[PDB]
Amino acid sequence: EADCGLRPLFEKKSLEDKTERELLESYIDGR
Amino acid sequence: IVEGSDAEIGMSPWQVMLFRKSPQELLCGASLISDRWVLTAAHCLLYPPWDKNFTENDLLVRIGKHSRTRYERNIEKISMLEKIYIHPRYNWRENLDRDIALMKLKKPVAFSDYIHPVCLPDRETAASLLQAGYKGRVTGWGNLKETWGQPSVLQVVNLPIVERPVCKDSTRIRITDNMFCAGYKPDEGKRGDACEGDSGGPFVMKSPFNNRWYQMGIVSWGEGCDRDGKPGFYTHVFRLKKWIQKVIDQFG
Ligand SMILES: [K+]
Repeated sequence: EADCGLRPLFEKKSLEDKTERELLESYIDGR
Repeated sequence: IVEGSDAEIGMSPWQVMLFRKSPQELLCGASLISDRWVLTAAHCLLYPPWDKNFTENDLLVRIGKHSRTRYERNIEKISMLEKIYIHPRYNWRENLDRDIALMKLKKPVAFSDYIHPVCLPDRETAASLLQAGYKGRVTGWGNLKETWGQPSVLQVVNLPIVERPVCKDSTRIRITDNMFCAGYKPDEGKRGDACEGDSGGPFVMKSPFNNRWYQMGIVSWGEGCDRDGKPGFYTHVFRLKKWIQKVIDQFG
């Protein structure tokens, strides 16, 4: 549980998937 | 999933496929929440109007999968189930209230690049993220359209949470605080939904505070697939978290 929600091929490598920005944008508005 | 796109490899490493053993049949989605525990919708396992009642021996899960039909060696893992737990107040007679179940794997699954658990929300994460307009992500291998047409690669779609009064107005079914709904407005140009076979899979949100993905919802029910003004309904994971904990703490 301590390591939950951090994906080996993305977060752990400082890589972003192609659509996760869309989520962040929705939480703040735009950009 | 309607109007989704193909997942990147490792994009949803908590994705679980729930299968009927014989005949081989993909039943539902599910999610990995620890090395031994899998979360799904109660209606995937128990639905009396369809004379549906699966026990642990009827079922198997597949974890780490990307392709729907293709065997992915040294990557995907097949587990049997030790035990199924359905919420004791699951309401199939009326409205799918408390549409939640837990499945305990016979043996813990080894985590890898492709297999890794999702977080359950705490009260602060629920407060921050579960707001109308904020988007989550739904994933699955379910139908691409209305049941009455199957993807080869896990599908992904991002959908905004809908205001509770709008959810209420979309349906004659009595909705409860154990559900929320998500989907785009008619004539937004944007579309997307979960469909038959995506049930039980995860609705996840990524926290800007700690960069972790949290499972806020379980695909539960909907009037149609990507129908105008018909958002999908999701089991409200945070509202049912005390039950989840009681089961894991007691039977883990
Ligand atoms: K905001």
